[PDB]
Amino acid sequence: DAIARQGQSKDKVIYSKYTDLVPKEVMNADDPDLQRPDEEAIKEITEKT
Amino acid sequence: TAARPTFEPARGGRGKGEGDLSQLSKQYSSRDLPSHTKIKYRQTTQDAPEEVRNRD
Amino acid sequence: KITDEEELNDYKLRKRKTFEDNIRKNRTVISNWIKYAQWEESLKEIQRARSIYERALDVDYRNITLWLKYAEMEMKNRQVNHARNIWDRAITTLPRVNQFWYKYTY
Amino acid sequence: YYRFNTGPVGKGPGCGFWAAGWRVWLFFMRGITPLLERWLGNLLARQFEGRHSKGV
Amino acid sequence: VIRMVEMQKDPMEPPRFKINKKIPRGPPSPPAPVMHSPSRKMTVKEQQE
Amino acid sequence: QKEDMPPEHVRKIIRDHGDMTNRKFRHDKRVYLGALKYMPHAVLKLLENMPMPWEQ
Amino acid sequence: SYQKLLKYYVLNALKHRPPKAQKKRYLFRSFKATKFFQSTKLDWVEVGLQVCRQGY
Ligand SMILES: O=P(O)(O)O[C@H]1[C@H](OP(=O)(O)O)[C@@H](OP(=O)(O)O)[C@H](OP(=O)(O)O)[C@@H](OP(=O)(O)O)[C@H]1OP(=O)(O)O
Repeated sequence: DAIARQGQSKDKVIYSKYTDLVPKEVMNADDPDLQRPDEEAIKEITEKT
Repeated sequence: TAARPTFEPARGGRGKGEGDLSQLSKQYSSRDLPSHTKIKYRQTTQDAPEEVRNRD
Repeated sequence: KITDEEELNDYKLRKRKTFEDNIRKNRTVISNWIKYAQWEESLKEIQRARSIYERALDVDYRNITLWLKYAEMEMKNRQVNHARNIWDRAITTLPRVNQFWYKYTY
Repeated sequence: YYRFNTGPVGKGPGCGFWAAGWRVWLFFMRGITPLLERWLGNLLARQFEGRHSKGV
Repeated sequence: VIRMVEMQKDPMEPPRFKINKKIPRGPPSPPAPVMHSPSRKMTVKEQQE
Repeated sequence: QKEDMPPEHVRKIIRDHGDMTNRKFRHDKRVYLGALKYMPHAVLKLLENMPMPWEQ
Repeated sequence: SYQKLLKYYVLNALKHRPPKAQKKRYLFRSFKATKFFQSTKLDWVEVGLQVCRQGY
């Protein structure tokens, strides 16, 4: 990965491996993993922005 | 030659508002004057988002 | 017939001006870059050509023959180590191009 | 003039009542001040900053 | 310890320096890996059609 | 408060900067063109106070 | 002439939008707060000759 992130920083999310092309599972139902962050956190991001 | 198509357009990002506001130019047009300096918002009878939320 | 390196540098000035002007108008059109880099490698000024191929990869990094010509210049001119770096960067950025892997393992 | 040249006074020059024309050409200046300040400002800004070719 | 006063600007003074100077576009940020699929095999027949 | 200055001060400044051809005043050439954008406002304030034919 | 002056007065009285209360700007109080403007008291003819030479 270090020859992929030459001019980038250490926080930049680049994708460089085969395991980024593999499909995730069906992720059954209304799961707390895939949730929009929080209403008050969204309002805080809105205020800062 | 002189008469030719394009095959590549111009890329934005190198002029008058693009990177440092052309390094802060003191040039401004007549269309860049203050005009309509107040956003109108939807009122209670118009379609305000509180009125649109409870509706079926 | 050209004598001592004043006139050789005048020749090089004319040719570099011609190629840089073709690069200015076309901008893309990858062959222009390849001709100019081949001309630079023919005169063993290969640091110029390193610059030209790096500029051409800045223009279009997904063009696979451009990576191939840059790496075959660095292989051909006995720069094993530059070419080896280029192949590593090539297989990193364009990993589904099998050309790159075959030529690097070869 | 019709009010001025009424009786014994004839149609000679002799009439300085410049208050009216003075007001008219100062009320003109009242509105030509921002227009000319913008125009002269962009004039000077193009002379001292330079012209932006394909900036706008 | 340093006391900073900001230099007082002349109201009647035009812009100082030439800003219209124009230079070509610099290099873009380092290329991202392309992450495509294996690539469908192409036939002579469809290549000619 | 900023107070009044002697009236001979602006008189000698205007008189020494004659037509701006001396090499000694070559740093103020830039400021006079800068002041060009405020000439219409100075014209307005000038003619606004014209002195009224009963005044000497 | 009387008809046309009546027309100008009626077009004044019609399109009278009310003063539109803004924030006051005071340009000349901002110039003389700086270190580049002084203040004096001059005859109007001397200032007019100054303004004409300055515009020239
Ligand atoms: O030639 P007339 O139709 O008789 O009008 C003239 C004309 O005024 P108008 O422009 O209103 O026609 C004169 O001005 P100009 O011709 O120079 O524009 C004016 O004298 P001024 O030049 O001083 O304005 C003169 O006024 P007077 O004759 O009172 O000197 C006035 O004639 P009437 O006064 O008879 O209209």
